[PDB]
Amino acid sequence: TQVEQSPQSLVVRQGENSVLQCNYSVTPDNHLRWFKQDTGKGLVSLTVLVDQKDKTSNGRYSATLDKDAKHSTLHITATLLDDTATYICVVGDRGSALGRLHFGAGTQLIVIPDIQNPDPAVYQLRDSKSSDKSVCLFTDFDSQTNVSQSKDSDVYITDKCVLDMRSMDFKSNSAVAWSNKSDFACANAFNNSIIPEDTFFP
Amino acid sequence: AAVTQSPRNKVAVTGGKVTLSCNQTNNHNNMYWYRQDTGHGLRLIHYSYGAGSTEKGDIPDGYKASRPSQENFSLILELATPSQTSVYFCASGDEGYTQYFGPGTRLLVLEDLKNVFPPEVAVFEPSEAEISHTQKATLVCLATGFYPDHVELSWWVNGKEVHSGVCTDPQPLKEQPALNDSRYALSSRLRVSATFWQNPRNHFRCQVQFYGLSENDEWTQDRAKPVTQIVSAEAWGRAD
Amino acid sequence: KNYTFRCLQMSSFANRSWSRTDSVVWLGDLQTHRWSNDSATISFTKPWSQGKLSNQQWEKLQHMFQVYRVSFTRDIQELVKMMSPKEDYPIEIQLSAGCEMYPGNASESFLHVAFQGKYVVRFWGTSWQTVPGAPSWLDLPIKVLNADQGTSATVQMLLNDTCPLFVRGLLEAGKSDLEKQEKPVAWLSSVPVCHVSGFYPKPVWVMWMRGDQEQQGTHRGDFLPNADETWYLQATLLACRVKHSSLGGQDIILY
Amino acid sequence: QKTPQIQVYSRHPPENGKPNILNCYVTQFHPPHIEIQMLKNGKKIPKVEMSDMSFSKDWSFYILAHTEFTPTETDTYACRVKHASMAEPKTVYWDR
Ligand SMILES: CCCCCCCCCCCCCCCCCCCCCCCCCC(=O)N[C@@H](CO[C@H]1O[C@H](COC(=O)CCc2ccccc2)[C@H](O)[C@H](O)[C@H]1O)[C@H](O)CCCCCCCCCCCCCCC
Ligand SMILES: *[C@@H]1O[C@H](CO)[C@@H](O[C@@H]2O[C@H](CO)[C@@H](O)[C@H](O)[C@H]2NC(C)=O)[C@H](O)[C@H]1NC(C)=O
Ligand SMILES: *[C@@H]1O[C@H](CO)[C@@H](O)[C@H](O)[C@H]1NC(C)=O
Ligand SMILES: *[C@@H]1O[C@H](CO)[C@@H](O)[C@H](O)[C@H]1NC(C)=O
Repeated sequence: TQVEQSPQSLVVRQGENSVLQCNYSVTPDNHLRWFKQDTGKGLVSLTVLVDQKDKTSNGRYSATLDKDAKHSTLHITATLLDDTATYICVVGDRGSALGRLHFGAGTQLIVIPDIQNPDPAVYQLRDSKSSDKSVCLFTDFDSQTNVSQSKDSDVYITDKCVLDMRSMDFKSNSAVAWSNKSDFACANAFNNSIIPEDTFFP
Repeated sequence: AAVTQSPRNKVAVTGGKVTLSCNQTNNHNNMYWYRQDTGHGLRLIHYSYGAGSTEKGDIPDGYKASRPSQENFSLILELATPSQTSVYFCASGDEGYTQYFGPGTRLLVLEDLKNVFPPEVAVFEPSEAEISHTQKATLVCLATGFYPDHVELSWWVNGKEVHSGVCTDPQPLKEQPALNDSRYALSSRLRVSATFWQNPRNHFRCQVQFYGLSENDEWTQDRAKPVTQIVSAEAWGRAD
Repeated sequence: KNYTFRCLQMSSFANRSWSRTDSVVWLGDLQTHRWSNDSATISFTKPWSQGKLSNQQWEKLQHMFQVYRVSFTRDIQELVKMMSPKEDYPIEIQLSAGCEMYPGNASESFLHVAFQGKYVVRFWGTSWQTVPGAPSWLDLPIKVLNADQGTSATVQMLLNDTCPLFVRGLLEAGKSDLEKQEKPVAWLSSVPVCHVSGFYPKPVWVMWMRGDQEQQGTHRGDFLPNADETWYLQATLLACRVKHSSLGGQDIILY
Repeated sequence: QKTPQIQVYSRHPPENGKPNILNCYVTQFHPPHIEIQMLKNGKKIPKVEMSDMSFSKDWSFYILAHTEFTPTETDTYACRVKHASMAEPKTVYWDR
């Protein structure tokens, strides 16, 4: 391919900076655009670089372009959970609609969220309809906690998912477990995982 | 300058005819069709410089384009093959170098539709233990037994969609991972303040938009046709 | 006295796949360069064709023309797609670019484009424009070409700055070949004609005289080129007098 | 579209038995694709040189063909041209 991106993927912690590279062999190189693509969603333009030696800024994003080196850098200053996306580099070979866009395959960025005040606990939630059905919710655990899949096929355990209560600037991690078997209870739900020593079981 | 695509997800069968539509009201002369695959950047299939015109892109084979008007540009897959399983993007532009992209269309081409199933949806109420311990209330939603993974889960509070305090699994689970054409299960959580959940006037709803069979798709099975539908479960707040 | 520098580009588009572009460069009536479709590089046809440019300055400029040749070709092909079915192949595009050098530091630059042998477009000031008589469908191609700010800035720089700079140096380096004198040789013949061949420069006087009185009848033909960069002329209708700068007062009288 | 004009002339004054150069100047044609052959006795001369194709201020194409030749009282010299503007090729004979 004429457009190469590096790294292929990276994992950073909230507040850390991310530096993304793009190198191309596209001739001529009229402009270079950086796109942000959230999983499942579409392409959002972050910036366009047009001059021989160019520099742009858009809030926490900043970029450079050196047409002689046929290279561009994207900087994300103090990364946030919301920066978890694919960053795509595109080189346009004309300054008009007569041009073709040459797309890089992307860089996947994962941002690890800051969990201010952990409170690991496992709660039992009952169905609003039946009553004879429930789920186990492992929540308010720190980022150093890994949730592992169940050793039992009839037991379902989801992965880590972080929600943001934006109004209260509060973030929380959680995994859900369920089963239709009698031998299943919340005290034993996440047994196959390494959960904290403080984990509250009510 | 906006671009719209229809449908959002599509499940088709091998040898079937698929039409992916794109609409723009920007009075843009030029429109473009791309496909996105993992390990690849977007690749041009076909484009159009105006109504009546269609031009072959880099990877045209298996596709036909139609520009019946300035607004609409269609991608026609006359004989769908599983290699055409991809995410399809449409863009438009004027005489300038900017192409305005559409939201996408995930297409899945299957050998047959005999294993398509809508989800079952259940809402699980917050625990009183969580309420007293954290002064917060997490609702959990569970969409089970659906196939394929063409679903959009959303939370609605008093008839308005919410995003704050929401987290949906980035990937679904396989209910029967031994079986090759396994059904999926997806979970989601909505966390509110205890006093918000305490209000019996607050109506919480978990909605799952399923993409399955259309009116035009054939169905010869004893069970109900697994058509594109909304499946949902509700819960009301409580002082308890 | 005044020398016109012109880069003449000839681009043929037979169909969607086939195309060739060939260029020739002239300083007055002397060919300075040739750039065949077959050649990756511009060829010099005079020892002084690089003018006063450095090997590095010549290379940077050549690299620009190489990118331009490939890009122009695809742009014309994309413009034919855009205009279909109104305009189709075969298509001929001729481009004439350069500058005129006047006394002092005076210069006038031009970039004229002909479509199917008819002058339709020019680059004027900061943008492309159509000229009187051009068909109106060319307004969409001109709009698209003018959207390309990068090509416009480059063209403005080449016409306003590069062409005058290069030609001043070229005029210096090529002074001896441009100011060269070549004596015309004349012979008479008539079938039921004054042939004058081998003169340089082009300005010549050929006349049919009845003693001291000139003849109004005499028809001076077109200036026909010789392959050794000299000229040929005919005068039809008694003596043939020819006056050329190389003769220095000693006119040729052929009875 | 545009029909060609052919002009056949000698570089030096002709003299039977003396070697000279015959010129064939093809002008005013469009499209620029053309095929030019110079003949001796109706047979194509092999060492024919072609100048680069160019065009005048009026946008019309031109090209000079030339070959060395030693004229005689019996030898016939011509310039045949094939262009799409003509159904049949145009042959112009050299006349001193
Ligand atoms: C005028 C004469 C000058 C005197 C020099 C004497 C030397 C003698 C040697 C002569 C041999 C050559 C003879 C060939 C004849 C040439 C005729 C003159 C034409 C000069 C045009 C030069 C344009 C240069 C820009 C270029 O290549 N641009 C091309 C690429 O552009 C891209 O890449 C660029 C990328 O461009 C850059 O990076 C340029 C940087 C750069 C680098 C070095 C130097 C300067 C600038 C930039 O990033 C752009 O933004 C980007 O889009 C662009 O595609 C060219 C399009 C031009 C089309 C004009 C034709 C008009 C058509 C009208 C007819 C319509 C018919 C309709 C059909 C249905
Ligand atoms: C190149 O020369 C042209 C003149 O031929 C300049 O064109 C003028 O540009 C200004 C604005 O920059 C306009 O107000 C005038 O109307 C233009 N003149 C014409 C005749 O259109 C041009 O700016 C020069 N460009 C460079 C880069 O030197
Ligand atoms: C395109 O034109 C060339 C030259 O005129 C010709 O030889 C070739 O066969 C043509 N190609 C097609 C696809 O007609
Ligand atoms: C003209 O040159 C280009 C690049 O060198 C080439 O691809 C093309 O085939 C050439 N055209 C002809 C007719 O040879």
